[PDB]
Amino acid sequence: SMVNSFSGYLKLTDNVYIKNADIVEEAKKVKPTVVVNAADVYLKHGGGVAGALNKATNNAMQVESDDYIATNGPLKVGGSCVLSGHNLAKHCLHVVGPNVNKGEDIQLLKSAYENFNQHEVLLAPLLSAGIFGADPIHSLRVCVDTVRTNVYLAVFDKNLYDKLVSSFL
Ligand SMILES: Nc1ncnc2c1ncn2[C@@H]1O[C@H](COP(=O)(O)OP(=O)(O)OC[C@H]2O[C@H](O)[C@H](O)[C@@H]2O)[C@@H](O)[C@H]1O
Repeated sequence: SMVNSFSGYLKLTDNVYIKNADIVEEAKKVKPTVVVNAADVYLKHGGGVAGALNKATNNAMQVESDDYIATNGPLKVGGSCVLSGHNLAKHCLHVVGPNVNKGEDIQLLKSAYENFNQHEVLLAPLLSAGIFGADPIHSLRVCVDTVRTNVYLAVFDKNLYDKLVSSFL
């Protein structure tokens, strides 16, 4: 059931682990079965996790995503799709957290994290915690209280990581 080479993760719960790391570098090191992208409904991979993952695939993720949207239309807020992980992972699970900065319901963050339960092991970011404007501690708490499968969270920002791991969740 895949034993992966995740290294240097702090344990949060039975099934959630966390590390101060760039998700791109973790994916290159581990080559997991599933890397999660913090996507938008249009799969336009501009910045943050999505832009960094896409750049590391030499834009192949974006080209594949454009074909996905042309065939299927936008994802739902809280929804997901499974696409290739290209050189980074077997699969990329593109998951859309709510864009709280655009008035989308923060409750949809739970629906977003539920997608993780369809996969035994994931390398993932904190959904909605960047430009989508959700409180990062809240995103972590929802993750812990929603995901039952094994999730390795990569937190790029050191100061944020230090705050998250010293917080009650
Ligand atoms: N390379 C990285 N590795 C790990 N964590 C990262 C990295 N880059 C950012 N983070 C953290 O990952 C967390 C999420 O930040 P975000 O990636 O903005 O995702 P969202 O769900 O809020 O916004 C999605 C939009 O952003 C994109 O443009 C998409 O195309 C969408 O339009 C934050 O804590 C970041 O510090």
